[PDB]
Amino acid sequence: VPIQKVQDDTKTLIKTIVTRINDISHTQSVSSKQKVTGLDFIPGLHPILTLSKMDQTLAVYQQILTSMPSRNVIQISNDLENLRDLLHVLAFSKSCHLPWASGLETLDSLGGVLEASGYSTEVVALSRLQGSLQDMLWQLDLSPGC
Amino acid sequence: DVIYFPPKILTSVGSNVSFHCIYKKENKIVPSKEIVWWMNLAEKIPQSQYDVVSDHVSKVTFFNLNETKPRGKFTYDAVYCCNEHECHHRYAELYVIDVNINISCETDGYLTKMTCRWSTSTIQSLAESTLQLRYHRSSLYCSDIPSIHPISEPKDCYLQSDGFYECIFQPIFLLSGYTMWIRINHSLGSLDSPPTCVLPDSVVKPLPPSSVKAEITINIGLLKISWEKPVFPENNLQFQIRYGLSGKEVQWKMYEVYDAKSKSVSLPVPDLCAVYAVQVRCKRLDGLGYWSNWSNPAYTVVMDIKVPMRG
Amino acid sequence: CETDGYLTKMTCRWSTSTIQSLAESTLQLRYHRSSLYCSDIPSIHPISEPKDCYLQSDGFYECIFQPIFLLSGYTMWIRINHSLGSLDSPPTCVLPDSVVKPLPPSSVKAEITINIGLLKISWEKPVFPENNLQFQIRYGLSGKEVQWKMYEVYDAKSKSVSLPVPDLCAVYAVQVRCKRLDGLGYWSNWSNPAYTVVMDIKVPMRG
Ligand SMILES: *[C@@H]1O[C@H](CO[C@@H]2O[C@@H](C)[C@@H](O)[C@@H](O)[C@@H]2O)[C@@H](O[C@@H]2O[C@H](CO)[C@@H](O[C@@H]3O[C@H](CO)[C@@H](O)[C@H](O)[C@@H]3O)[C@H](O)[C@H]2NC(C)=O)[C@H](O)[C@H]1NC(C)=O
Ligand SMILES: *[C@@H]1O[C@H](CO)[C@@H](O)[C@H](O)[C@H]1NC(C)=O
Ligand SMILES: *[C@@H]1O[C@H](CO)[C@@H](O)[C@H](O)[C@H]1NC(C)=O
Ligand SMILES: *[C@@H]1O[C@H](CO)[C@@H](O)[C@H](O)[C@H]1NC(C)=O
Ligand SMILES: *[C@@H]1O[C@H](CO)[C@@H](O)[C@H](O)[C@H]1NC(C)=O
Ligand SMILES: *[C@@H]1O[C@H](CO)[C@@H](O)[C@H](O)[C@H]1NC(C)=O
Repeated sequence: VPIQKVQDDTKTLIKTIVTRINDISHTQSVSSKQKVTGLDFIPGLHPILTLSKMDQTLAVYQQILTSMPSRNVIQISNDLENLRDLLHVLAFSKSCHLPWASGLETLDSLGGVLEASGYSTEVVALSRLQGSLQDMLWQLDLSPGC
Repeated sequence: DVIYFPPKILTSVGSNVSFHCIYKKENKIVPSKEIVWWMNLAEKIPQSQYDVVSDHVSKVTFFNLNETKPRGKFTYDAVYCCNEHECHHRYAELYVIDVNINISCETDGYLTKMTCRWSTSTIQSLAESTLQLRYHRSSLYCSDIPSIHPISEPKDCYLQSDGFYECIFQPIFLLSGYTMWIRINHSLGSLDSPPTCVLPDSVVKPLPPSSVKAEITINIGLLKISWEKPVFPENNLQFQIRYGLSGKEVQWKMYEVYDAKSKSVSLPVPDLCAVYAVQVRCKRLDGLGYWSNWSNPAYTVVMDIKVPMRG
Repeated sequence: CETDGYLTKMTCRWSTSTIQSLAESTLQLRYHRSSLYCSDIPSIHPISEPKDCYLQSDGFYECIFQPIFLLSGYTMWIRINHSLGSLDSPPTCVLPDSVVKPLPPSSVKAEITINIGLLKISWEKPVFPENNLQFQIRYGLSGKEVQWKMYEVYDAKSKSVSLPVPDLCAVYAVQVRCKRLDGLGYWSNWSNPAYTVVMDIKVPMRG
């Protein structure tokens, strides 16, 4: 498979996931830069540049979405898995090795937060994922290093 | 870090609700001057409703709340107490539902049954909540004066194929007051429907008249239609008779008599020799009641009326 | 198989139960999934997971995949499994991205340009897919039987086109459909027809 096909497929997948996120009835206008005291473990805010942090934040998003049994989150996780695989393929094409990131040790604090409140977690997670994917689309054009 | 009271609120549409909040940060209490409120984390509540009670607690009051949309699994709304920098994850739930469910029923011609119904499928603000009717029969007439009406007793009725919950009553009094309403219970509290009453005597729909007959008068040219007065009820009433030219599709026309004494009327027809169909409908003269169901179709026989003028 | 416009599921059927003659054999469907696109090289995967699924009145065994991986390769084959042995049908590659048929375009409005006497048709791109697409125009005089003369559009950012007609006053009717530009995909369905309104296009030429 030519590299250009993967390069365009990454953008198409990112746009599709962003459009899907922009369809949920909760996150039409909730802002992607809102600050919440308790919800600090959710990746976002500061931008990222390297592919290691890229896979890290994608893995944290996948794992935080896995806890939610909603119908429209399963498809987002399914697309995120393919996005991570395509990112690994691109990293291989960049002649640098990227290890399969494991479970983040800070995601176990979510047990109390999810029970205490779910609407805030839903809104913040979806908005931050959409913002991070917009940053994905903007940054991937420059083709940064591993 | 944030304590809310009251935590859960369940009111009706158009009610008037108040909330309070206490916010602490880095082991210090932010004064109530800097406290702002956010609704659904989407729009900011205007400062007009913001009021100050003390140096630590500030309260907000909503005016004329709307319905709440069903947003996925979640069915409630979130109200936040926020500093101008951050917002805590703890939110106060606010439930609201509609109570305007119509009710109406007719005193059957037998004067032995009184059945009516209440639907809730169109209403989406309620789910997993039991519903039950209440009624009361003490007054001879309703609408005398508004009353608190504390006394009530339950009832029972079942669901049909349609979502309109019909219920059947047992022997009623033709002249009595019947005030009924629906009730709401929920995990957070309970509510009730606005009261209303129906008078059985004024809501009687008469049975369709029988022995209807029509025949063109001989050597007259006037179409005379004969009927019979409905047996129940006994009040004075007006007759509407509907007729036209018999066929697969009939160009119907309308004529209406305001006298109960008359039991037959004559009217010339445009076509002298044609099949004709007539129908009879009944309603109360005073306007209180229901239109009756349509009588059986009635026809006639074509036969010569007068002498032909031209050979 | 075909993917709906919402890109949420994949549905397809196999067509051997009625057309073929040899009945009396239990049949099933096996699918295998790979993370990337399926390799161009041919091979049969030893590992498979059964996917039991039902039958339709037409005789076509319709059955669906509720969760779909958009960019992962799918290998499917039909297993005829007789009393004295078993056999496997030839495999195939199905990719969900190169299969989805888009939803019909929405908000089709047609009007006659004033002082120009031409016909202008506007359209809205469907929400999915996110790739560049191509459109097709059908129009004709309104009537019991309508004559269709078509035009092709090969642009992505063009949201409106203007084209000539021989008569002016007669009421027209337009319908649009979409299709992916590259070629891998299925044509959409015709949108709801749009109707025009007669208007004073130009001043009368002679008294
Ligand atoms: C909820 O609370 C209001 C109290 O008033 C409310 O708060 C004020 C700061 C204003 O923002 C009001 O607009 C707002 O409703 C209950 O009473 C309502 O008070 C207002 C006072 O302005 C009444 O308006 C008055 O009505 C006359 C005659 O129509 C007008 O000419 C004037 O403009 C005058 O202000 C209003 O009629 C009154 N009732 C309602 C239904 O708004 C309000 O009843 C209460 N809602 C409940 C209990 O359901
Ligand atoms: C309720 O909905 C109506 C409909 O637009 C709107 O005009 C009104 O402002 C709403 N009230 C509140 C409190 O949101
Ligand atoms: C339902 O209503 C009954 C009274 O009719 C009440 O006793 C019960 O607690 C209610 N169920 C709730 C509030 O869950
Ligand atoms: C009139 O029609 C209604 C509805 O069709 C029916 O319930 C009722 O029995 C009818 N009354 C008669 C036939 O007298
Ligand atoms: C095929 O039929 C045989 C009958 O002996 C059975 O053992 C086997 O499990 C079947 N395989 C299928 C249904 O895939
Ligand atoms: C177009 O019509 C066909 C009917 O054969 C239907 O199967 C298909 O789903 C339709 N297209 C869309 C996008 O719904």
